[PDB]
Amino acid sequence: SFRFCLECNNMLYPKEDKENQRLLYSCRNCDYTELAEDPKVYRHELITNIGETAGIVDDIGQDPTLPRSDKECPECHSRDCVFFQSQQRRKDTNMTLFYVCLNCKKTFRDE
Amino acid sequence: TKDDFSPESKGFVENSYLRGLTPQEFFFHAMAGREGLIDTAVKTAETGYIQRRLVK
Amino acid sequence: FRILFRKLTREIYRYMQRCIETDRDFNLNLAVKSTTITSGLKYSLATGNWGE
DNA sequence: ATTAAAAGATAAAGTAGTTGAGCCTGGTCATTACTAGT
DNA sequence: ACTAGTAATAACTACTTTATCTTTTAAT
Ligand SMILES: [Zn+2]
Ligand SMILES: [Zn+2]
Repeated sequence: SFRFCLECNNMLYPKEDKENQRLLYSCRNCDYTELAEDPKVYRHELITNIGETAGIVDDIGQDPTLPRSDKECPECHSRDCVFFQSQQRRKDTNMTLFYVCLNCKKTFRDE
Repeated sequence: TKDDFSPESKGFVENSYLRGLTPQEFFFHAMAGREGLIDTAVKTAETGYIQRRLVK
Repeated sequence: FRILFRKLTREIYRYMQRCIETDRDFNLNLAVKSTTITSGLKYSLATGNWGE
């Protein structure tokens, strides 16, 4: 997530400033700059497990194709819940199950 | 249901020919037979061409 | 039928422009050629080649 | 002593062939605007 | 003053080729 400009609405870029040796977000379309307090700029992970939660919506409770179980909910201890697997299409995706309750409609794993 | 990995849900015919086949088992058997027929049909032409090339 | 109607419209346009450049009056009945549509449909259905 | 010239290695891309044996049956094989006979 | 002949309106695997590269050599 990179910050955007204010008058031309363009994303900014890191740049080094020498008299105060500061990292700043700058725009080339115009002359708008701002201070950058985060050295964290580039992220590239070879193996990730982000996205296993999937796009769960409050309307997932009435899907008839999803299997139904009777697992113990953490907070409301409901006996009605559904379960599925990770949405990620990675080759090495694990088979850990994801459970969603019905009274509170929130997720919980086996951990 | 979704994410079903039981044998009966992935092409296991637990009944015999004498006892008959359930509709799901019938469809899976038909799929397997169609795959076998296609494999034989595509294999015959390649084998014939290979034999002709060897003979020549 | 869309292709055949396009062909018939092109043919009738050619006929009316020829009639105009020859300075004659058409009867609006000899310009239309039902033969192209009939023959195209019959040939396409009889042979199976879906085209002209 | 050091670098312009360039001959040549070769990396990359465009192009081209060719597909198992026989056997039987039926269907088709154009089209229409220009110019001469009576 | 009309009619009918009538002629023109496919992927898989391979080889080959080309331009690119560049390293090489003798020249600046
Ligand atoms: Zn800007
Ligand atoms: Zn719950």
